[PDB]
Amino acid sequence: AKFHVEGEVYCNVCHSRNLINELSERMAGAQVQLDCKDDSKKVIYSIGGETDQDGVYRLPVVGYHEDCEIKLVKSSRPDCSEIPKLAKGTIQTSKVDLSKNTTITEKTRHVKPLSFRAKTDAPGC
Ligand SMILES: [Zn+2]
Repeated sequence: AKFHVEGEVYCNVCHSRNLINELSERMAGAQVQLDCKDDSKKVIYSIGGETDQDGVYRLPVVGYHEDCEIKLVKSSRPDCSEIPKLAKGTIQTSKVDLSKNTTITEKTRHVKPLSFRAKTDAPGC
């Protein structure tokens, strides 16, 4: 089986907040990584890629997998490189479904967007 995992990366220009909104800017050149544990409780399948002009990455995956998620690794904007931890204390990752065990036929799986965060608050934040 082949898949592509597709998602977006932005710069959140509101350092005071942790979200993607109308002030958010699509980021080219960001680096992301797919990691799947495949129920072995350690990462055993991993794939990296970069976002394009629209801030979209598209990772080609071979095989079905479980316990998969996408994390930000590197920013291409030194002014926008925080990875905001959630109030829970954990880093946010985008989950993806690459399970054989469903009736989903699409070969592209889309994921929720991620953002790096600026150090300042833009006007209107
Ligand atoms: Zn599992």
